Amino acid sequence: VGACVLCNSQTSLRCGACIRRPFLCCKCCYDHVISTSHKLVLSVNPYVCNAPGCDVTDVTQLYLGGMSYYCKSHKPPISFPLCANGQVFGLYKNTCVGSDNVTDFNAIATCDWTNAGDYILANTCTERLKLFAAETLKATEETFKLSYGIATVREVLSDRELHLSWEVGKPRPPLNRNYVFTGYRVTKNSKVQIGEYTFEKGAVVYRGTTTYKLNVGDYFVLTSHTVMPLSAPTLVPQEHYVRITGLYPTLNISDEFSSNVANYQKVGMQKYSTLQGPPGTGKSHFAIGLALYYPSARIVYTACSHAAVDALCEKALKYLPIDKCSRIIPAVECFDKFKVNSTLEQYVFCTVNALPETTADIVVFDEISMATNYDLSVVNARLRAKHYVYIGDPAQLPAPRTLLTKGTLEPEYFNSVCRLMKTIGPDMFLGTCRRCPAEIVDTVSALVYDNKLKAHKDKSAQCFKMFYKGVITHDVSSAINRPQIGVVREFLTRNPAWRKAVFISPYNSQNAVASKILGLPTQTVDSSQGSEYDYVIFTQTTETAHSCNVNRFNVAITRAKVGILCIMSDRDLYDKLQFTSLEIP
Amino acid sequence: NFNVLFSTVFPPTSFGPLVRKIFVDGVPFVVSTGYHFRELGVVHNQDVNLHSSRLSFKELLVYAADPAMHAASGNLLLDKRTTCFSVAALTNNVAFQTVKPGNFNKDFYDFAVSKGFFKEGSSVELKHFFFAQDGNAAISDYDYYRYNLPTMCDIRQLLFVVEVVDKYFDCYDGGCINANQVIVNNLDKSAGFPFNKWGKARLYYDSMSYEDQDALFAYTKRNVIPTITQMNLKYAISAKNRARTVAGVSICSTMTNRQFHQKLLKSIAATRGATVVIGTSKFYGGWHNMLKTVYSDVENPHLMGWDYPKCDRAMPNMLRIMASLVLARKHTTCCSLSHRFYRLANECAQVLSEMVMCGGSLYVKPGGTSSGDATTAYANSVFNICQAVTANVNALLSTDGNKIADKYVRNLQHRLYECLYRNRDVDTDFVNEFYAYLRKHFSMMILSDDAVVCFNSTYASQGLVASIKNFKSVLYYQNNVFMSEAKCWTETDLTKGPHEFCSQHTMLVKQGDDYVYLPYPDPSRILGAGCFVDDIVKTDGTLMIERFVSLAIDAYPLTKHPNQEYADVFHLYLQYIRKLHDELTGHMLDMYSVMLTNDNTSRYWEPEFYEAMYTPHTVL
Amino acid sequence: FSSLPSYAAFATAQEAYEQAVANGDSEVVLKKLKKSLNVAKSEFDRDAAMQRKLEKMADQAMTQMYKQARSEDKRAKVTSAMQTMLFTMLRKLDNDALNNIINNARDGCVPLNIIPLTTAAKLMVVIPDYNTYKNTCDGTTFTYASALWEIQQVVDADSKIVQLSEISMDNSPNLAWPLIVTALRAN
RNA sequence: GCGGUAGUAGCAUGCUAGGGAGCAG
RNA sequence: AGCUGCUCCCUAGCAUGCUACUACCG
Ligand SMILES: [Zn+2]
Ligand SMILES: [Zn+2]
Ligand SMILES: [Zn+2]
Ligand SMILES: [Zn+2]
Repeated sequence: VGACVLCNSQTSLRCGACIRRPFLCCKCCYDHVISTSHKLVLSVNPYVCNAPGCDVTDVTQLYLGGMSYYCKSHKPPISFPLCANGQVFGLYKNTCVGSDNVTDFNAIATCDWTNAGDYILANTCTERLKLFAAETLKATEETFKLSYGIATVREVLSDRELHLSWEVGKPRPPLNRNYVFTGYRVTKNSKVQIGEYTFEKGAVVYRGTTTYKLNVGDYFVLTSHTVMPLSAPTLVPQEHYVRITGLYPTLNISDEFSSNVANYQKVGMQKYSTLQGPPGTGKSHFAIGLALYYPSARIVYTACSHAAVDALCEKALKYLPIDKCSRIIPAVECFDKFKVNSTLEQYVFCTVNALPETTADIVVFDEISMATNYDLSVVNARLRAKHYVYIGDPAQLPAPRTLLTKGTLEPEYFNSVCRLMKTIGPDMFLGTCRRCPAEIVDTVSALVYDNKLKAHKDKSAQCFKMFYKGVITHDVSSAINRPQIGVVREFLTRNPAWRKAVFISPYNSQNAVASKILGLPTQTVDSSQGSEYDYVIFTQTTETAHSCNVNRFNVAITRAKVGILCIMSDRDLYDKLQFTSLEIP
Repeated sequence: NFNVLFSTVFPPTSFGPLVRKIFVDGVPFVVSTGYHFRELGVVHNQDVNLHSSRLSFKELLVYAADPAMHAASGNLLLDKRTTCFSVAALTNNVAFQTVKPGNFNKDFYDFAVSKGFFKEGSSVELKHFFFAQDGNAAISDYDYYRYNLPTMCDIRQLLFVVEVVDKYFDCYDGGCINANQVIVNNLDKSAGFPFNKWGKARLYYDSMSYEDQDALFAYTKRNVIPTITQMNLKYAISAKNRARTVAGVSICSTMTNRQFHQKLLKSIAATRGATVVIGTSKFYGGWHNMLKTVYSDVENPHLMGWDYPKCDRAMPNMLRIMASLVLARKHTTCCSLSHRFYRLANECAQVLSEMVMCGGSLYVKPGGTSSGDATTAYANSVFNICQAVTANVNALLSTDGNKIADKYVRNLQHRLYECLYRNRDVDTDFVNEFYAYLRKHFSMMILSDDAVVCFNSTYASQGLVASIKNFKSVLYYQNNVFMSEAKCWTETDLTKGPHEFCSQHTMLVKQGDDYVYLPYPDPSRILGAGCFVDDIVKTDGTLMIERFVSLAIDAYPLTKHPNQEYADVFHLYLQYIRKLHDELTGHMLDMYSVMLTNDNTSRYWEPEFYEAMYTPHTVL
Repeated sequence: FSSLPSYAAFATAQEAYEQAVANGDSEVVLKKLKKSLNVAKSEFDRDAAMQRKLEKMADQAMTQMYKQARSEDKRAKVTSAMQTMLFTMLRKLDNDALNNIINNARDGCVPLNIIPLTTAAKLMVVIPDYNTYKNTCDGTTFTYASALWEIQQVVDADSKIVQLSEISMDNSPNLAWPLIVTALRAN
């Protein structure tokens, strides 16, 4: 009994075949219920026939006969069609505006989340429809994943090694760090707490959260939520006022904040200044230096997951007193610099899944590109701050959409903020990148990065390029091709001083296989933001649309500030990047 | 009966609800899971579950009515104004409630004095008033439960009295009904602690589906729910300056008691010509019919009536339990043997020995009757009939059998002795025989603790049926009260009816071609209802007028009295009604310019409209 | 009710009858154009009398579901009220005295009458007269129910603070005289 | 000339619902 | 601030029932 989604009018009718059960006014409901695959409408009572044994539940056919609603084959003479005038029968029949062009909502309703175009329309429409599309997308996500293979491991191989059995008739979903399960312990009646763990190459090896000893009888699933409706938009309306509103001018600053002063003012002088960030330019330092500039401000540490606020926790030990902060964690093993559940404290350390709804001055939204509109708009519901801070950039990598099937999402459509830096521009500019030497930062410039990144140090002269040979063979979800592994080990013998690296690969199963032959650790490309090594190892292994994507590989290119080896089965970036090439054994 | 005797030995902190700790999504509660009765022993619930997930509407309703969490979270209380057991104080201060005086309708009094009333030495004078009370009125009225004492019974005599009493209730039918078949008059009354913080009975009868009420009713057949009763003061006209209170029972009790008892209660109130006369009207010739039914064909008849001192606060618990069992005997096909026991336990835990909120504190009630529960006026009648039958048994068994001249009555006495103290099960033939004997020589007309009896005089002078002294003795040893013979009456001439019944006197008048019996009230009651009111709006006559029409209906039969100052009351009322109509109509012609037409409103100030209400050809 | 399919038909029947009345030719003029009119009788009877019943039934239905929506909202309101009350009285309760007596019980059950008697922190006494005051709580500490209590505050029937010096045998007739004593459990 | 039905108006009896008041236990 | 029973007044509605006027067919 509230406003409908497309008309802002009080109604009482809900699409029965939708997933959200949204409010739709009488003419607006007629439009949607004739123009799509939504065939049912519910009111204060469900518009269904009352003759025992009826299951035809369309919209037009039903007939109202007093204290009941019939079908034409169920109908005593005193009646009227429930569908007439192009207007379904329900409360507030008059004062509904309706809408003629509702094919956008119609497509969102019929959008089954397979094509890229689904995401394109879902990110091109207006606000509350943005919300409807987002929540339908996440609901369909959990319909997708939970109904797949049961993680019923029916024996233990060895220490951190298991034997696997899975659901029949329904296939089994990936076993990667992008896909985290959740444990339930069976007793003679029901289930008990186990927790979330990951599976990898074994014969199943599990990268467990913490120590556990499970015998037979146990099995796992990846649990989810029951996502409820939201409240607020993706962002607040902008400002162009005259004041640094709500805060206090400055006396002290450290001169390493020289590039910090110029952008402090713009974030607080107007509603929001949306931050774009190249890898390792000092953004978190800036996001910590915000409170350094004004000791009196409340700024709310957010992220995609806690592991990035743990980064803002790591540098919290560096700068600010521990008596003004609180690290909120839901009732998991993460970083905790402070005490939990102290909301009323100045510094708010949490993530989008943690903080209770309050009000604050500035919210430091971290790693935006790995967030979709839903988790982007939640804090807009929880926290009505006057100023926003969006640490992130669509330029790095988007959140894992398992329904990426046909096409690939461009950073124009990762979220609304993601095209916002591409429509109004980034209201952020930091040219001093402490990450990379004269090789990479100069190279990432012409890549996508606005020709704004350029050298800080000189050339370290070992960040070389080597384009490879390439042969293709896949098994389930990634590929193992020791051809791409062969030159790694065989050219490493030329440099024994090359044992300080990590072997990253787009095919996450390669690191689990390569470590048997190579010994350097593992790392997943898409969840590798923030972490860097001095010397790094990679093989692109192909130039399909998953890894070497010109905006999306660039997390692991700015990895090295000393030396790299970019093994290329590729043409995407070789003649595009700016390094030197050697011979292949 | 044995439990009543043995329970006076044990500490009084051991009776009442038994509580336990449960978890609702990891947060601990304290709830009732049983009961320790003084009469029924220890009772344990059958559906108890620790570690539940949520609470429905029904479980919230049950946990809110529990006294467990209200008393477990208040202060300790030591109230020295009473001898009753005090439990807890639910706030930080005590509340002292008063009662206000009445409002004076000066217009009616002036009109009545200009017609010759209230003269020196008149037979009609004012004796009904609104009496005021001060702050200590509620607790001093609650302290009258010190007259309830533990009473053990003659069990072999009671087990025979109950069979005869049951024979009195054979023409009716009862059983359980569903939630869509119960009927509520006036859904705009209070729901009773803690539920009067949020709405009236309409709120809870609307928020509950027909299937939630059925679930709650089915729940009370395996579990016990204790509730809380609130004590309220009344604001009414009276002839004595003592304060009056009523018990307000909570909604969780009424909702289920209606489903248990309403079929039988509505069967009783639709029967004519029986001993219990609840539901019979006195209008359109009904008073005459009742009087002729009670006269029956008794031989050398007299009339008699008696009273009960402190009836609702001196009733022993055993007779209250017995009344409940007699009322529940009609469930032989719908309810099992365990279901009926749990319904009895629920009744005892809610309206017999429950927790009472007087002021803002909780006390323990020893026993007696709660005035405002769902079965009051019918249990009172059962208690009445039980006491009368006991009086007759004691009259007949305490008579020297060697001097009885009739040979039928001697065998009756012999067999009555050996059906009390020698026979162990029920003998149906002798119960029928004794019932017939009583119905012929001892005829009763019963409302809820009022009575009139027509009896054989020659039998009573020889001690073969009950007299007024037998009632005195029975009340002394089975009720713990002394009944003074200055509040009883007797009448040896039948052509003037009962001296009193439901506050009415009787007159044999000539109506048309024959003679009929009419009821009339005390004139002071009607005049006092004229002069003193409980709202200031009722001190202007032209705003209602219907009040005076109704009060004139009540006063019509005084026109036939031999005392001339009694007919003047009816005539005064008619004159006043005419004056009020004229003064209301002569306002719309001056203050405004509205011409009202006398659309047959002249019938109200003529005697035919009122005479028609006492003549046998209905129009109800 | 004028835009019905038969308003035009009865209109044209009476219009032709008007045309013939301006004509006035034959006996069939009367018979016919009183029967062009006498056919357009059922139109404007059923089409204007069955349209007079469907609308009443529609209004009935709309009012009824208005009622049901309001009754459905008040239910949620009272649900929230009851929940808040229960969880509020929950937080004056979960002490360690309670768990201490509960764990000493052999099966988990205890009488309810001994919980305020053994776990409450505050006591309230109501005194009718001075003679009772002397025998119950004279001094500044007294013992009741196997414990020691310590007085804080005394008020009278008007909720006004009395001081312990005023309560005397010769000042007694100047006090509003139920007095209410508040004490705290001594440790 | 009558019957049947369909409309419209006025009148009574009964049932239900809502509101106002009076008495009794 | 309660549970019951009875009675008066006012409005709404439903069907029913009686009764009157018009039309159509037989
Ligand atoms: Zn709409
Ligand atoms: Zn729909
Ligand atoms: Zn149907
Ligand atoms: Zn039953």
